Amino acid sequence: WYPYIDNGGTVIGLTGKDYVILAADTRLSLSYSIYTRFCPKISKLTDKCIIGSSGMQSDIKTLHSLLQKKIQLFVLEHSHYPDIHVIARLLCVILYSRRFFPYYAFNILAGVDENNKGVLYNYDSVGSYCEATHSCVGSGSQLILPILDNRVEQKNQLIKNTNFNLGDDINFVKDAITSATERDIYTGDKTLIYVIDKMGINVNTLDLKQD
Amino acid sequence: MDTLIGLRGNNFVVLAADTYSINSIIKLKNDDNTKFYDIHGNKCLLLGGSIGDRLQFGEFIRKNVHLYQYQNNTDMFVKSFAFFTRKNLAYYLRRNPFEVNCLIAGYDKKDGYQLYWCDYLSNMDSVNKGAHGYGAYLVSAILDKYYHENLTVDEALDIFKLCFEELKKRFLLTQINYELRIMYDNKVETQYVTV
Amino acid sequence: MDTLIGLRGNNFVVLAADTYSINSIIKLKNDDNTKFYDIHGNKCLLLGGSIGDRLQFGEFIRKNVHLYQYQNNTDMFVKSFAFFTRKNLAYYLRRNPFEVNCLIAGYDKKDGYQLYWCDYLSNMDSVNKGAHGYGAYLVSAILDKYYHENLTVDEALDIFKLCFEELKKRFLLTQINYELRIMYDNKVETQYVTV
Amino acid sequence: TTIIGIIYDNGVMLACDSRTSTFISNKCSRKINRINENLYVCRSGASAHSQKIIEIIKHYCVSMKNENRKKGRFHVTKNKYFYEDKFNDYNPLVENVAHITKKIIYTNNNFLSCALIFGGYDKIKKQQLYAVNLNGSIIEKHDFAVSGSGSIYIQSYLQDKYKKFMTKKECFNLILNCVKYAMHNDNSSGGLIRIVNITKSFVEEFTVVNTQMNFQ
Amino acid sequence: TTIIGIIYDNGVMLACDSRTSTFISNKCSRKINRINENLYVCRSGASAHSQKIIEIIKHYCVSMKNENRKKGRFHVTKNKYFYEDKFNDYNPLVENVAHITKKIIYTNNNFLSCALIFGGYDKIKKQQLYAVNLNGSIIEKHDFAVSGSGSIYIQSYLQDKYKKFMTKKECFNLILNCVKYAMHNDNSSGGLIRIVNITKSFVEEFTVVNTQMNFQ
Amino acid sequence: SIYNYNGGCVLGMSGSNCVAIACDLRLGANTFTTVSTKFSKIFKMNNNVYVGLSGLATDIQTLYEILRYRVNLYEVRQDAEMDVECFANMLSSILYSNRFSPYFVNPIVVGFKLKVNYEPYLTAYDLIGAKCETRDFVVNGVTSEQLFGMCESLYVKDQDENGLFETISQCLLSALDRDCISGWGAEVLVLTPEKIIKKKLKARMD
Amino acid sequence: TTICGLVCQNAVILGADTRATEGPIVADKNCSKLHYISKNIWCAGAGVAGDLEHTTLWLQHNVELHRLNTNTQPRVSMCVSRLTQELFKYQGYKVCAIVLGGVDVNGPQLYGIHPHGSSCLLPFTALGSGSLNAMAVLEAKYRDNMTIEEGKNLVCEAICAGIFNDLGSGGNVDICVITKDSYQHIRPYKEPPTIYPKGTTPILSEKIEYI
Amino acid sequence: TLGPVVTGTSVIAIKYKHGIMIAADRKASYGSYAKFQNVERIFKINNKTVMGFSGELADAQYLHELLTRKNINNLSEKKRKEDMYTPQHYHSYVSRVFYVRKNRIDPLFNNIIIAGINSQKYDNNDDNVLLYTNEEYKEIHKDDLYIGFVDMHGTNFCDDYITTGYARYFALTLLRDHYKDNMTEEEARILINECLRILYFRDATSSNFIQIVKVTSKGVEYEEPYILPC
Amino acid sequence: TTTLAFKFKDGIIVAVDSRASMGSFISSQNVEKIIEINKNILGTMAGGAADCLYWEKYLGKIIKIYELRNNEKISVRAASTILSNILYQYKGYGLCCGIILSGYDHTGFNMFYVDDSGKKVEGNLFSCGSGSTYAYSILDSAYDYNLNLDQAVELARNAIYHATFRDGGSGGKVRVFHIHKNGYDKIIEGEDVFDLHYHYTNPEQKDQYVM
Ligand SMILES: Cc1ccc(-c2csc(CNC(=O)[C@H]3CCCN(C(=O)COCCF)C3)n2)cn1
Repeated sequence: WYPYIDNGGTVIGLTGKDYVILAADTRLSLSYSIYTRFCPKISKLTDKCIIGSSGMQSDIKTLHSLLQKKIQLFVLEHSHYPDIHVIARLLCVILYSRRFFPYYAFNILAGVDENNKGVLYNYDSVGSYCEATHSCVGSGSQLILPILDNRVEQKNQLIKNTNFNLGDDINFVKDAITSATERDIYTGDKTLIYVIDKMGINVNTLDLKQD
Repeated sequence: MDTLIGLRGNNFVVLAADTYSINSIIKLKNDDNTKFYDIHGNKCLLLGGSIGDRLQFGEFIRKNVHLYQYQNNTDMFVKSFAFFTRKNLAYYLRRNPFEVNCLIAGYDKKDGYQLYWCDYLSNMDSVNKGAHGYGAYLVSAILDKYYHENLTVDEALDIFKLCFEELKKRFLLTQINYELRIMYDNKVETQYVTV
Repeated sequence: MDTLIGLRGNNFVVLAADTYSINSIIKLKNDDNTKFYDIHGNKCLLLGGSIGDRLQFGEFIRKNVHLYQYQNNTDMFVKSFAFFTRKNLAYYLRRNPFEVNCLIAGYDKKDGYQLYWCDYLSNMDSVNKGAHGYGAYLVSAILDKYYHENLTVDEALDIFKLCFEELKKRFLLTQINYELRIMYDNKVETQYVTV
Repeated sequence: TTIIGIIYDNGVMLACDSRTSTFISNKCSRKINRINENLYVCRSGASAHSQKIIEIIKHYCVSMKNENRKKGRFHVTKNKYFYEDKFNDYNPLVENVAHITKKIIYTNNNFLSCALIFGGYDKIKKQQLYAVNLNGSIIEKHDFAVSGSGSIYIQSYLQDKYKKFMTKKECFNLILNCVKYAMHNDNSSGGLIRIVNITKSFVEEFTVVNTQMNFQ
Repeated sequence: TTIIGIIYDNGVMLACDSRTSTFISNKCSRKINRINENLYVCRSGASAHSQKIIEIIKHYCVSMKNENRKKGRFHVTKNKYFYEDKFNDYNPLVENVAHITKKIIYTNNNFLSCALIFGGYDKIKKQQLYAVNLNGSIIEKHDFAVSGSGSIYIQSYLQDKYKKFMTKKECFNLILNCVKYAMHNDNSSGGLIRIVNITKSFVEEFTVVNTQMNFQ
Repeated sequence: SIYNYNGGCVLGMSGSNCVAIACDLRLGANTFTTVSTKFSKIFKMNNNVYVGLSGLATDIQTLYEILRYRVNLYEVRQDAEMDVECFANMLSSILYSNRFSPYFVNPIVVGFKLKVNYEPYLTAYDLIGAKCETRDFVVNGVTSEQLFGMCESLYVKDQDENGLFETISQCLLSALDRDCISGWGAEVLVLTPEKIIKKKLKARMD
Repeated sequence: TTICGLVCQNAVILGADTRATEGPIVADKNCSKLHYISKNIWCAGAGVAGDLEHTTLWLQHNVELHRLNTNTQPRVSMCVSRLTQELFKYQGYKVCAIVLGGVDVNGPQLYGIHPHGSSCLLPFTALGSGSLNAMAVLEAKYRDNMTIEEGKNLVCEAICAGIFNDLGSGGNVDICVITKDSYQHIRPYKEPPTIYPKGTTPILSEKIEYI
Repeated sequence: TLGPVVTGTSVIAIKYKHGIMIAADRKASYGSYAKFQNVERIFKINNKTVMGFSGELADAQYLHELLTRKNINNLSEKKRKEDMYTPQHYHSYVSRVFYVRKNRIDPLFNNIIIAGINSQKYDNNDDNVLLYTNEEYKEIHKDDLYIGFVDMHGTNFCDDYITTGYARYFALTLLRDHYKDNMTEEEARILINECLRILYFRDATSSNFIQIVKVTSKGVEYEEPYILPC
Repeated sequence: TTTLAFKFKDGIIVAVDSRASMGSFISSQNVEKIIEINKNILGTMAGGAADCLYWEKYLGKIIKIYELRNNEKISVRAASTILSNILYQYKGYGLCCGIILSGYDHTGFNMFYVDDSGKKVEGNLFSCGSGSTYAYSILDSAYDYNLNLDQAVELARNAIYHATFRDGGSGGKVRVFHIHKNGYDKIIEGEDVFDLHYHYTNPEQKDQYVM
């Protein structure tokens, strides 16, 4: 009996000067069939930090519940909310604790740190991670990461436009998730977009194709 | 395990190979003579891999090319020779494959000095500097760093000495004997470099 | 790939090993320091195998023997040392075993100069001349032909030079650097032989 | 699949279910195939293997029937056909067809997994049942033949209720009850029941819809 | 092996063959084991596994029966035995024993391949039949239970001949004919037939020598 | 894993009276050692028919030789150029003739159907000839997922030759920069009914 | 993929979706799966795309050759016979699950052909990954005598069920109505950016050739 | 449990105007052998929670015993009707069981549907709970109805209607095509019966002997098992 | 990954690339592979990124506790032994770590190579990763102990460039640190190798470079 299934779906993260966007679909599927058209992938950790994972849904949900448990215990013990960097090291350790029977869940930890700058950490199953200005996990990650590299980096364009705003980034993320839905069978249905800035977290919904 | 090196310039082309016949954990010889296959007309086929396959494939190619050059009374072009060799390697690839790595070198009036890199799977391409065998992993970069298109043959040989030194020091098999073909000035010269 | 050689006479014992530390197809070092383990009391453990296993087993044995020699305030006999080492290798033979080949050498007033040959399976025996590694297949016979019980140390070193020459010429790995321990006349000497 | 054949006083009755394949790819399949006007065969095993075997055997039967013709002159939904050949002059023998089928299946039995039940009537030995088994072994039955994953459940049942010289009506009842019990117990069998009755002069095909009521 | 259990008014009847193992290692093996004076069980599957399971369950049944005893006072070869307990005061319930058997078999169902049929009688549920299946799933039958490689052939047969309230005589005939047909068709079953009849007040044990005659 | 030995990627796109075919220039070995950087995967069959072959390098060369043989024979026997659609069908049949021992190649055919009207023609294949005709773009090679993302997000319909060049070059470069075993230079060919523009892009060599 | 077919009064209605997938990735958004065998015979396929396409071309051209030689309207029986012989000649390989519909002298005949060479005469069938959903719709709503319009509506609803419940199915809905006299192939029966600055991409060299 | 031996086939559950309606055929199989045809594959957990299973029968029975113990413990520590565990509680418990078994590579070979009513605000049945003996239906909002799916890997979620096994293909298509909010009992029965007819026709492991269970303002009602009309 | 370290007149030069990839897909090109163990010892990351990161941070923890306990700075030999001993306790579990611990202690400048197999090779020139062979070749061809800081930095940069150029799994940015008696300095925080190719091998930049 193989203990791993991949429930599909995509999470896209993108940081700005003082804001971070995490947009994830909600379809839950097995093989070629759909368990459901709405299973949220993004969990709130604290008012300035969220986590969105793709992989096997049960592992993702248990990992998110364990993170929330440990963060609340941290608050009750040390009497202050952890930073996104503290949460990032904590999640790295939690993941490596199962190094030999790993969670099948690639993760993106998004948030706004004390210095009010967008922070995006991307993780693989066994704990290896790095900070990033744009990330994507899930079935559509290989489709979407080049789009983010062509828009946010412009390494291969001499004429470069750099002034980005929150609205432009939100529309860009909507276009990226639309393309992922267009080309990835495991991506589709409603997508939730979380925007974290000084005022906190704002959640919006967008409808995607249903096929 | 058979280290082959090839370098091509504007006015030369140099092939090189360690001189070892191996049988199990024993050097049958330190003066191998089954890697280089001179082909009349300033052509050379440098072969790697198991000795029997080297002999069979090299002799097949050499006699076919000489048959062509005698029947037609003309010298086969180096590009035609290289692509004929790649064709013959690919034909056997799925029937009776010779596990042999190939460096086809030669000088021609049509295309100048030419060096072709081909692997046992028949993936062939024209190159300016190439390597075969585990030793490739320790010599290719050197060839990349110290190469320029206008090298003199002597500078090329000094680069080859650098490669041999790195193969003696860092390569697991402390290869010390090498044989070099140096096509240039309308002449093919054989050299033996120890250490 | 770790060639070990041991020779025992009436008035000496010589250990020898190539000084290569390897990692994949590259020599990490041409002067290793992880094969010989000098043990206070004119004892020496020459280990071959994998560097990690060599380090772990050799240091475990060395610290246990030194702990014994400090707690009891006495020098462990070479036979006791060798059989303790074989016992410890056999204990782990069936649980995370160390794949290490061992030559144990020493001198005592009770049994004189002593050489012991032990394989990774922990098959151990006292010998007059022994080898480990693929190089054994090319040196053992030499040791058999040129050995007599009354050899002087210098003759033993000339035999070792013969062995190193055959390892350079016929062994596929052209090993050229060797380190030698010479226990005789109450003193333990370290020698480095190139080529 | 469940295929059964029973010999009664004046004929032979073949019966089969119709379910094909835990997904029912076809719930109305033709397992009883009409090789000749007087000779039918029931299929079981691999559907492709059995269907190609039937095609080959129909080709051979056409050849045999054509060659036999001597020169000169001489002398519950039902469908009933009479034999065009009144005296069985050129209709190939049931045994001949069954044995050539056995030959074909045995020659290629390294990968042909097909079990067949031949029912028929010729003037030599009257009505006939043959069982061509999995690995290519033909056995001539004189009372009844069964095959398929569903016919194992009825074996004892059938053996209890069979009599030597059934009437047409009671033979029909027995074969229908056999197929119904086999369908009830076997998950791999089901659907409408197809029955063929072969006699001296005519063949009639019945189709039966069914339901198993028992207050055990 | 063939093990069957039928329920008639005023009792239950277990029956089994006695063949063990293409070599008949033991041609007379006791499959119906007496767990308690009012509670018997039929074994099938691995002989060692079932035998050890029966030993464990007998141990537990002895424990339960002893612990049940309240304080104070109150108020064709056959062998018949009345119950020592006239009112089922301390005799453990059939369901309890069957379910603890299911628990044991399920806990160790990675390697225990044992199929059991419990027949019994207690004052709560009268006569009971329980079937403990391969992985440790218990199903309470109210008409009959079957198991073994030989009981597949009789399924339809049994289903046709069972009646809701059979008499002792006709139930005995039915179960005997079932076992005989099963042994006739199944190569892995044979030998003398062992039947146990459990009732309100007594248990009978019959041994039957057999032969299957038919003119089909 | 066979396709990982050499890597490589080919990308076709269409605009208004123009069609672009681009490829990477790497020839690798054992999936990580870059042995050549001039290994072009685009071959010209005729002025109106180009093919891009990705996959095993030996299979690419063999298939190119076979295609050239067949096309030259057809054209000489007809005294006219092969039609692009006919070439696509022939390539499909050649691929499928080796269904069970195939050439490990994922070709794309690009060109113009002549009607004069020059309608862009694009089509992609798998190794056994299963072909998909597409109206905007076609991708083959190891970088297929990244290329599909690029042509999904960035494709604009009916672009002139400069717009098409910019879009296709950007798509190819951005896709390649996320691929380990494909890259080391990029070749781009823009055909218009009158001329061809061949450019080598300034790409990463990682 | 989702292909279906059914027999209505004096006609056969085939339907199919328009998606091809290179595994998780949508490789084609408007693929055509209804294949013309002859004027009165059409087929749809699921499985190895090359196998389906080339087997269909072979069958089409052989049927045209037979029609030319015998001057007789092709027969669905002949098509299924040739297809079964070809599929059986290969011991299972060359996987092609085919819905073959037509109208001949014997009325409207629909066949389902298994990759191993088995055929089945059917009133309605579905094949592909979304086959079970199409079968659900057909079973639920199919009836013996239906008009061409009713058959088209049923086919469209079944294909839409497959599209919106199977991850391997999507795109448009192609349908074809074949009658003894002609066919109509409704290809789109139902249908449920950045411009870079000129000169932004650097080059190393440029060559201009005029044809 | 290396694999399934005695298997139960599809289970369907939906929300209708008056509560939860869960259907399952009463058949168990032994491979292709329809060995048992009167099996109870829907289990009542408590007055407001019921359980349906597909797959191995032994594992389903073990899980049912676990949930029975949990219900008895809850009743033992219960003081007011709000202390009774809700269907969501039992769904989370079953999910945790399946996850912990997934981490031990000893899974239960089942797909589980835990359905019921989450609110004590629509009745007073749990003020005096009766375990051994059994007005009009009160309209229940669809938010107060819970239907949760769990699979072998622990994939847990909830929806307005859930299906298991072959129903996830055949029945689910009809449910998504036709299901609507605030359905009457008549309509719910019609829809479920159409789904079960399709399953009977296309699922070799399905039976036409059905069991319908309703969880409503008046507790859990087990209907009379019936053969499918036509 | 391609990491290297070499000992020279003025201390130690450590150089790395910054690419992390998952098979053939480049997941990141901004990875920090030179991890600070303590103020004087640096380590590199080759192989399993999660394993190397977690175990090097764990070694840092052990070292910090040791320094607090004994009021002394640990030596490179001791830390390398601790790491090798810990990595050996996990022999057979599939840890893939190639690390070079280079630092300065009371015994001078030290450099050790430790891999997951338990190796503890001490030397003065090491390289790890898929591009280690090219780095060794370039370094050996031009290594001199009396190189000036600038010359050593140029040599390290060129070696890293060539490794990234010939190796698929290496690339991104070159980072070069200098370890001296009073810590370490980021001589090159990060330099994209795209510029290095057109500085070293193809400076004229008028045609494609031919290998
Ligand atoms: C050191 C380091 C560097 C990068 C990352 C990292 C983690 S994520 C990411 C950016 N994204 C990807 O690399 C995707 C590439 C394809 C495979 N990916 C999947 O998510 C597919 O798996 C589905 C369920 F998990 C990830 N970089 C982690 N540490």
